Amino acid sequence: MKLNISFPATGCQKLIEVDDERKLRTFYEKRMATEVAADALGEEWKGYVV
Amino acid sequence: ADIQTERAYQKQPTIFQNKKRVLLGETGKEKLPRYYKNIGLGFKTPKEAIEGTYIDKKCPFTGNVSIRGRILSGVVTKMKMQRTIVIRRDYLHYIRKYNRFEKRHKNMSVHLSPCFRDVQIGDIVTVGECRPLSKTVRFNVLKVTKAAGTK
Amino acid sequence: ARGPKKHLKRVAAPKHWMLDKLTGVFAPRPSTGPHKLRECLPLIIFLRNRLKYALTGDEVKKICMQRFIKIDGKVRTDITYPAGFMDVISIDKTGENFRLIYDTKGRFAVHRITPEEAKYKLCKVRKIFVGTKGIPHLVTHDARTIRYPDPLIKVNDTIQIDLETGKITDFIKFDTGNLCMVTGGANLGRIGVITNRERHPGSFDVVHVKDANGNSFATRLSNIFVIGKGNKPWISLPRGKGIRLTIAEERDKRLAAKQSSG
Amino acid sequence: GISRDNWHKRRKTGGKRKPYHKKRKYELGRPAANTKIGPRRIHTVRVRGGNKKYRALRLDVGNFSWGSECCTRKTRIIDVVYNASNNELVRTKTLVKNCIVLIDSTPYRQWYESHYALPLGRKKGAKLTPEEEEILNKKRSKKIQKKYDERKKNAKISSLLEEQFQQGKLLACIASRPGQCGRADGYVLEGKELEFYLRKIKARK
RNA sequence: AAACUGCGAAUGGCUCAUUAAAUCAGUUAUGGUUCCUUUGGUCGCUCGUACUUGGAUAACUGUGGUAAUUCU
RNA sequence: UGGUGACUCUAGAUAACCUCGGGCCGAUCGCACGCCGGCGGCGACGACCCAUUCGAACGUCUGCCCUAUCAACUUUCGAUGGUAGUCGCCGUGCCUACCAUGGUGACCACGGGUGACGGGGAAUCAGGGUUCGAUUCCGGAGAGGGAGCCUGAGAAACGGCUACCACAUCCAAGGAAGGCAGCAGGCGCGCAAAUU
RNA sequence: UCGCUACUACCGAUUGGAUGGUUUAGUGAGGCCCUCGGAUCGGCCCCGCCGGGGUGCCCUGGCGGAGCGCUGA
Repeated sequence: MKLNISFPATGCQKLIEVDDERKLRTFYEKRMATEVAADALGEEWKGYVV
Repeated sequence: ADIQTERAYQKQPTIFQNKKRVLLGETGKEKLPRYYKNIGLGFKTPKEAIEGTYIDKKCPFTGNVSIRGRILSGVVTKMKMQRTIVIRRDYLHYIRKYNRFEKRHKNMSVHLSPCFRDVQIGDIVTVGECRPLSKTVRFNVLKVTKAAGTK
Repeated sequence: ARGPKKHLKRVAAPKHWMLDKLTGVFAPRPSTGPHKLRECLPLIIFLRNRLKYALTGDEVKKICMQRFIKIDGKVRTDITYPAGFMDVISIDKTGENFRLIYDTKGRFAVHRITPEEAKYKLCKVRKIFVGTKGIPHLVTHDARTIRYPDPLIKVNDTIQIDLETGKITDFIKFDTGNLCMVTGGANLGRIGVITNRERHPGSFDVVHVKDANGNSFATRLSNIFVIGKGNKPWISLPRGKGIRLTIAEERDKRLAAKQSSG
Repeated sequence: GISRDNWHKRRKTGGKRKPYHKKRKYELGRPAANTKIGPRRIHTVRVRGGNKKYRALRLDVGNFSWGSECCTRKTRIIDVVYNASNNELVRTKTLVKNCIVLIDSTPYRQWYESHYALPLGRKKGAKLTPEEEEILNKKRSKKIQKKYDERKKNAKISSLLEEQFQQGKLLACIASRPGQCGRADGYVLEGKELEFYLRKIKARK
């Protein structure tokens, strides 16, 4: 399950290929437009909320 | 009331009946002013429409209908259904191979106004064309002439 | 059909256009305008077919888009514009003025007029009513709405219109003894004096008209256009002067011409 | 859908026709707007030629005329009573044209009292209010009181009208089609028409 | 160029299955209806930031999904 | 005020109303440049309304082939009419509620058949007549069969959409896309009809 | 009359089959209308960081948070 990630305050974008099950658990059972603190996505996502 | 035999109050829309004038007007007489028009192609309005009290909106002289189109004539055949009659028109159709004619007829339903009273089924009626008044009615009686056995 | 039509077949076109069978399948369908489809002459059939200033329909467009043709004082770049009875066509480049007047055979004539005569036209009266705040309004056969007219002008009259301003300068009433032209029916193009008018209420009236040679005919009241007061027309007349010749008289008048030649 | 064609019926003689074309769009019908009583709700409908109609679904107020006095005012419609077309339209409280409804009377009671300077609709219990007495018994000049006094001679109302003014509600007939123009206007019943309508209301009970 | 906006696409072309006072033809009426467009009239008639108002979204740039579409 | 053969017409007066799913009363564009900071000339695009043009839609009178081994038909489920309303662009059983019992027929109703689209027209012909008219002009109808809609001034549109019925196309089997009675062309059907 | 050859029309147990059209009752896709519903997207409020002007107050600009606030789509 690949992730399209965009940062609107700068304009940079890339697609990240993720083949893990723990990272997708937080996103499961959620709706669109729900700002959620995705901290399990990686080490740099500690303070990032998407 | 004879004039008020239906579920809705019957009146001539052009006429206003509630002019509060004076107590004397109440004391004097209660007779409504009546709306009558001159349906005019040389025809005359019968005096039973200017002096009558019936309320019918498909009458030509005291109703909301206009007479335009064709003026025809016929013989009254049946007076059975409410306020409309059936008349007969007889004509000859020409067949040209034999150079001869044949009798044909048409049955036409017309509206009869209460201003035309004392009319029996033998007599000549003139009819004028108007707008569709029902499914099979487009003409209206404009003059009544008594039959051969005239009294 | 699910809507209005936009084509006209050549055999279905008005016969007085004088269109031949083998030029095409189609004919110019007149644009919507002041005159009816069956009682008008489009600008293409006048510039190309009558005056022969153009050889094809593409050349009519090249004349029109140069803004050379004025119909009653206004430039029209539409090549199927419905010009009609009593209209004035002005070509300033060649200094020509024409008036659309029927000839005795029922067809529009090439009737050239002077620059002074091109400053006015005669219009029949179709409707008179009163509009908001009590202002009288006219409607003519040219689809002209003229407000504040004289109260003596009634329906079936004729008015004179100055094409620069569009205002009434004079008028002629409808009465016996007045000159008129027939603009429809079987007497189309004929000129004569009104003698009688028989009234049929609930139906069409009938007007009797007598020629200058003593021939009498009748028309429906809607087909009568009052031209002048008495015997004197208010506009210039075509060559035939409105008199319908019989076929024998026409034959003799044609045969006499070729004997004169020599 | 709902069509208003003439070729689905029988001939005059009673014979069955066979249609030659299918349903067109110039023949369509639409569901009825059964205008009820409530705060205003109106939906616009696009109709032939590109025009619009106003389907009123709920109505609360309307323009109604006291014809004898020539006094037309806005008034809150209250209740639905006898209907000349269907007596089922009264149980569901449906507004249509030529329907008998109840309306408030206070806009009419104010004009009558401010014009004739007489108390109408006051019960026999001596109900006096300083605003009302300033409306009624304010002192005018000689000419103004003369013009008011020459007017009281014909300031008389019928006995059936004045009874209704005791209960604060009048009986009115809606003369407008609320499901086509979106509004319920009409006239207050009087005279022999009111006499006729007061009989058939009692004859339903 | 592209794209937004407007207009047209209800005309034309084909065929004759249905259809027996139905269609259609001559004659009449709309005083019982609607009408894009053309032409003319009307467009200070109302007694109650203006020397210019607000938020977006295409084309474009960039990241993509599906075996597949004038998909998105 | 004005007009019709005839208005419940047009114009006028008065009391109010005026829909937020809302009514008009110009925050638009080009070209020439000027007269005494103001004034401006030609156009283009838009605007409620009125009239006009192109129509369309409903009605009026007369007219059509064979058939009685079809003589009575319509009315429960609107058939004829009345009253009030709903719906509709509007006139109307168009539809509803309450009433009345009507309406058509040997002068052929009702039913059935038609190798029946209707006219303008074509062949034959002493005079009368008989037969043909799918076919390029006018009107109607349809887009495989029914039905329903959106947009728009206008469509129940099919070189638009949505379902169902019958056929049929690609597929990684998850899905997606269909409508030549338009011009060519192919198959089929036939005695029977042309160039992708 | 009886005997021999061929072909048509008819009757006929088999409650014949094929094709198509009508209807009773029930179910009933899809659009349209009405009554609800409310994933989301703003604005006006309330606080916190705070500049300017007018005069502790108001008009403002970047915003962040949060309140079963109101209002609109």
